[PDB]
Amino acid sequence: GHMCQVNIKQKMQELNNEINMQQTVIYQASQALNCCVDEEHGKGSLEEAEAERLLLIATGKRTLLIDELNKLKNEGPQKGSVTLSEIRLPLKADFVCSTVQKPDAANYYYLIILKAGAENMVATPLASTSNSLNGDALTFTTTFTLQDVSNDFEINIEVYSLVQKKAVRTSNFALVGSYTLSLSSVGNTKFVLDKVPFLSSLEGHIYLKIKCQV
Repeated sequence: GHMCQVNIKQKMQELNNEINMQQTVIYQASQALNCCVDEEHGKGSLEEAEAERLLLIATGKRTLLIDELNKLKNEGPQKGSVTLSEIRLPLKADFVCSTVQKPDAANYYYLIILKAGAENMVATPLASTSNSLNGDALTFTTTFTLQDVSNDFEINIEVYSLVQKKAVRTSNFALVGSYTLSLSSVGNTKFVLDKVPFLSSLEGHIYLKIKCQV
């Protein structure tokens, strides 16, 4: 049981405020990352990686809000569900071996961003080969459930990788793959990632379970 918006201004204001909140997070994650001048001050730590993740998330969310708001301001005069789960990201065996044979060279973190609507974005926690690897793939705890959804739904998956070796800024998490799930993806469990960087750690597929009710 939910109340409908009173007017278009209230919605715009809500979006506007959320944009400003996200910018605060961006600014603060930036200020924290700027303090990471050395290992004594947190450089190359997990804490730093988490800050990079938050910067990424707030940046991405802010972008969706901006687009929605621009959409609202250009409007003219005035059921089903999809569930994603058991996400798995297979890595190349040779990459993994390098982390074993040269474990002090770098730290590697991965995450997944799931975006459907503009107010519909979720990011998995950080995953690493140290704590998420089953077989040759990273396992994610994350379940993503989309309600009151139409049959032309799209869910954008973005895979990010962070490499740590040995004024507002941009997250060091880099986009290492993307895929758009739609109705035609239903019943499938293995998808070919687009935009995978030349010579990346990713095997190039992503695995997941899609439940769907209409």
